[PDB]
Amino acid sequence: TPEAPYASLTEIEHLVQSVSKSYRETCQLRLEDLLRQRSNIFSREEVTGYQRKSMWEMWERCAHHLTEAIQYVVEFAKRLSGFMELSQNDQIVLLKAGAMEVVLVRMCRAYNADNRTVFFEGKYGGMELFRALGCSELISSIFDFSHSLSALHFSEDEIALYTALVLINAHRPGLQEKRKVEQLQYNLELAFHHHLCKTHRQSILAKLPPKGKLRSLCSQHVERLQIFQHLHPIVVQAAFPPLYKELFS
Ligand SMILES: Cc1c2cc(F)cc1NS(=O)(=O)CCCCC[C@H]1CN(CCN1C(=O)CC1CC1)C2
Ligand SMILES: O=C(O)c1ccc(-c2nn(C(=O)c3c(Cl)cccc3Cl)c3cccc(F)c23)cc1
Repeated sequence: TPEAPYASLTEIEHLVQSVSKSYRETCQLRLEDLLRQRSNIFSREEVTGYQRKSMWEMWERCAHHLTEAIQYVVEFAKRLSGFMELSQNDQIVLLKAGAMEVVLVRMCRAYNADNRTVFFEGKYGGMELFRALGCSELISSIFDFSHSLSALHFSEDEIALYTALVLINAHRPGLQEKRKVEQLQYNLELAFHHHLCKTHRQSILAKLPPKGKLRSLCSQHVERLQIFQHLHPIVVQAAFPPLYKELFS
C-alpha cells in the first residue's frame, strides 16, 4: 500500500519512478520542444496584434489554456499512488486547493529567464503581450515566481516530486481521512529527500519558495479568474463534473 509504514528502499525508489512517469505523461508540451522553440519569438507586429485584441478575446484565450493545464493536473493527481483510494470529498479538497498551484509551478518550464519571455500559442513573448487583460501586477508576480523557480534548474524527477507534494498536503481543510493523507505525504517526502540526497541535490531544499508564497499567489490568481468568469462566463464541458461543481457553484 502507498500509505504503508516502514516503506522500503524498493517502495521509495518505485514511488520516485512512478511519480516522474506520471508527470511526463501529463505534460502538454515536452521540455525538448519548449527549449527548441526559445528562438521562435513574436515580432512587434504580432505583439501589437495581441495588444489590439479585446479584454474578452484575451480572457477566452487564457481561460482555455488554464482549463487544459488544470485537466492535465487532475490526470496527474489520479495517477498518484493512493489518490483514487481517497473519498471523492478528499480528492476534491486536494484538487480545489492544489491544482492551480501545480499549474503555477509547471509554468516555469515555459518561462525563458534569458529574455524574460513565456511560451504562448506557438511562440515566446513578454508580459506586454497580455496588456489587453488589464492584469499587469498579477502577471508580473506570475513572471517573478516562474523566474525564481527557473533558477533552481529542476530535473524532471525533482519537479515531479515537488508538484506531487503540492497536491498530497494533509493540511488542506475539509479532509475526512486526514490520517491516510499524512501517511501518503510522509512517504512522498521520504522519496523526495532520498532522491535529492542520492543525486547530491539537497542544496535546492533551502532554495524552494517559502511556505505560503505559492498558496498566496494561487489565491490572487484564482480570485481574478473567478471575477472574469462571473463577468464573461466561459462555456466548457467539464471533464470532472464533481470538481467543476465545487469551483463554479
Ligand atoms: C503564458 C505563460 C505565462 C506565464 C508563465 F510563467 C508561463 C506561460 N506559458 S505556459 O505555461 O505555457 C501557458 C499556460 C497558460 C497561462 C496563462 C497565464 C500566464 N500567462 C499570462 C496569462 N495568464 C493568466 O492566467 C491571465 C489571467 C489572470 C488573468 C503568462
Ligand atoms: O473540466 C473540469 O471538470 C474542470 C474542473 C475545474 C477547473 C478549474 N478551473 N479553475 C479556474 O481557476 C478557472 C476559472 Cl475560475 C475560470 C476559467 C479557467 C479556469 Cl482554469 C480551477 C482552479 C482550481 C482548481 C480547479 F480544478 C479549477 C477546470 C476544469
